[PDB]
Amino acid sequence: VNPTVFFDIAVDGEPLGRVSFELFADKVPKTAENFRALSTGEKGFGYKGSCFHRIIPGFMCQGGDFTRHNGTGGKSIYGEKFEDENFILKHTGPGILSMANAGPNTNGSQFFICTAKTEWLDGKHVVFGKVKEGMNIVEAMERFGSRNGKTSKKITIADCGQLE
Amino acid sequence: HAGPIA
Repeated sequence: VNPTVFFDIAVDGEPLGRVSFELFADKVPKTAENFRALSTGEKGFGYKGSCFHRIIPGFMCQGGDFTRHNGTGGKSIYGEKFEDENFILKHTGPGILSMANAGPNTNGSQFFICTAKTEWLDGKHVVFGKVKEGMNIVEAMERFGSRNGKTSKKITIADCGQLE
Repeated sequence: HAGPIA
């Protein structure tokens, strides 16, 4: 019942490795479905080609901004911005996929992949998935970041779609 | 601007 989408990551054009995600349909069906439709482009837009504009080593890797590509864009499929489905799932550790919002009730397309346990974000950010395979490929995108978010090389989602 | 902190 849990949709499975993936990102083929690239560093400076070069494909780095694949990173698949479970879209927790049962716990977060509104939020995970968004990522699912955004991953396919069957909505007309989505994450394909987008980059990870903000990567902070030991914290997380943030992407999803396919409109302005920096933190100020992105638009969900329920329009432009949907309310946080719930906060049932906590940021329990590396691999956790959660929504990157701009103040409560503002989920769009931005998301972040955790590279450590971020319990402080519990209740503030909607957890909706987790790295299945390639969590080492996300630890690969880790090094090309810094304290402030800014990445060295250009981390991009080469392709994307659903596998199961 | 979007993006979690800490």
